[PDB]
Amino acid sequence: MASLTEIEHLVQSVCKSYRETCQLRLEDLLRQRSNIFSREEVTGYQRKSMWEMWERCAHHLTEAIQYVVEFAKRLSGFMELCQNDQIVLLKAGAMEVVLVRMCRAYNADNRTVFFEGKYGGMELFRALGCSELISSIFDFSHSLSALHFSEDEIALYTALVLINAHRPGLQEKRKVEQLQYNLELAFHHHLCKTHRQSILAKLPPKGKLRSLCSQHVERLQIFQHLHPIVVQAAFPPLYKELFSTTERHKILHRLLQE
Ligand SMILES: O=C(O)[C@H]1CC[C@H](C(=O)N2CC[C@](c3ccc(C(F)(C(F)(F)F)C(F)(F)F)cc3)(S(=O)(=O)c3ccc(F)cc3)C2)CC1
Repeated sequence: MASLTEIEHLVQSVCKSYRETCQLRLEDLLRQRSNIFSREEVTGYQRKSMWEMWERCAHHLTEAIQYVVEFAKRLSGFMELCQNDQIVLLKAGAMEVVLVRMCRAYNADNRTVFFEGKYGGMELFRALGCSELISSIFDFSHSLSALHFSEDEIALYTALVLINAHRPGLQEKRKVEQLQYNLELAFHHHLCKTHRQSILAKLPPKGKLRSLCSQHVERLQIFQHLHPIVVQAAFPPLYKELFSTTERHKILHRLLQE
């Protein structure tokens, strides 16, 4: 299995799939760095209802997920996996891929993130009532900024975040293991060739991404208790499907069968 040329073709493939499926251009995110929210605009966001902020944030997250599904569809070997495994992998990895992709929209110089047209800090998200989660997200992006990833490095790393053979519920585990192995080789080969093997030890532990997702699900269940009809009426169906709590994932299935 997999010669050196198959691995080199894989590297170019994963990078191509990633470039093609990014919600935003890195070039445009970097140009907008100067475009920072005014204290009036900040006050505006801070004065918005909890449920309005959640609805806006669930919408922007659903947008990002949509592109991650597209990344998975274009990812070499993913469509060869059975529909159960496709759902298992996306249900668990899509948020994690979004969280990794997020660092590109994070400015480490100040401590701002690109949100709804301009750059703003933590204070922008005060109304959500989930300060701990917001702080965890900002630190996570901050720690990734330190590694100074290239677009190819994010491409190869997110491919692995998604193709994780240890996810509970995998039917054809061995099939995911061989796809994981080849993607790990592709990442490692590109790191070797570019003299960037050093970042491997510096990468965040698998426990840090797991906690962010767990926290998100925890905070969402609190919000759903206070405003359950906001969730029923104004939350994206794909968001409810992946986080509310072929079978119970009709939207994800339709997106895959396209
Ligand atoms: O594909 C790409 O090129 C990228 C993918 C990532 C995109 C991005 O930055 N994001 C996708 C939407 C973003 C996003 C991230 C996290 C969450 C939440 F967890 C919580 F709000 F709690 F943080 C929630 F669900 F609970 F509400 C919602 C939505 S956002 O722009 O709405 C944003 C929200 C909060 C931030 F603190 C920073 C940004 C982040 C930018 C474009």
